Amino acid sequence: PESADLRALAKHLYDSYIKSFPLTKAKARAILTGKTTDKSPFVIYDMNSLMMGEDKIKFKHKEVAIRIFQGCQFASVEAVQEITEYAKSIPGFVNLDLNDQVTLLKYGVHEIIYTMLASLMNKDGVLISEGQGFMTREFLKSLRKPFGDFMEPKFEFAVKFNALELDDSDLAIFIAVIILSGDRPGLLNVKPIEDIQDNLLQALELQLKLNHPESSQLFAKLLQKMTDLRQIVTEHVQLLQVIKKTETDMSLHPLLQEIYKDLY
Amino acid sequence: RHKILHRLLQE
Ligand SMILES: Cc1ccc(NC(=O)c2ccc(CN3CCN(C)CC3)cc2)cc1Nc1nccc(-c2cccnc2)n1
Repeated sequence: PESADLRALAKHLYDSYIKSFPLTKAKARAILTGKTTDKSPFVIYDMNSLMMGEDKIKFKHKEVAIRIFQGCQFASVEAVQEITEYAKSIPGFVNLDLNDQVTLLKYGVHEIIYTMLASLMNKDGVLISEGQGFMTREFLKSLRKPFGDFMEPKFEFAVKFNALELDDSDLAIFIAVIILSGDRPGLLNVKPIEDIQDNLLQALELQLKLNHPESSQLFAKLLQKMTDLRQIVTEHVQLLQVIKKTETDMSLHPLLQEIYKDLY
Repeated sequence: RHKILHRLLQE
């Protein structure tokens, strides 16, 4: 039936997800429990460990808070490219209006970054540089303001979100559902977007049944978190309004500028 | 406006 077309969708999306993103939640969780036979991540808990850790972290090439925040930017910019490549794999996404493609990504990417960033997070800290590093939550709190407050809400959201014990195959459709948001400010031709999202939501529903109990209630939980996201995305962009003025010295990445342009 | 986004999409 059409219940077969939905498993095809979920499996096509999952394959795009594996290929588009370097590190799956599967591996990320393995690393975070030491359970992996792979080498341990260099643990960063203070400036000393950061300065010793420059070795095992994808380099950049002057203040530690600003240097750490500068690390997030390059990671975010790589994520936007991985997310943009994945969106292109969502059946009918590239057939949409190229202005609507830009709009869906503009608003979608930070919500998906935070969804996927939870995969790398526990209460104690965050896997960075594709699992080669582990930056502690306490250390990130210890940064001078406004940089101290930069990643706490992401930690807060991740501990709630990780509750739902979703898998990669759940996350592939979920993030596809987040991109295909009909209600994004500035969208020209909504109904084609809203059509696709209905398809993805059916596939998400089916996927969640075949993998979890209290499915409608999980599926329900998972669609309210989808607004917990827009919250922390709004909160995040205000903190960057703060940082753009209060820290005139440090510059923002041109791609991160294209996105935050007229955002909330 | 949105030059790099356009580039990455049409890429
Ligand atoms: C401090 C921090 C917080 C978060 C992140 N990472 C991200 O923001 C991020 C978000 C989403 C993804 C997407 N990813 C794909 C899918 N997998 C399952 C989940 C997530 C990847 C990274 C990096 C960092 N820090 C970081 N990362 C790399 C390098 C450096 C760094 C630090 C100091 C000097 N030079 C470099 N610092």
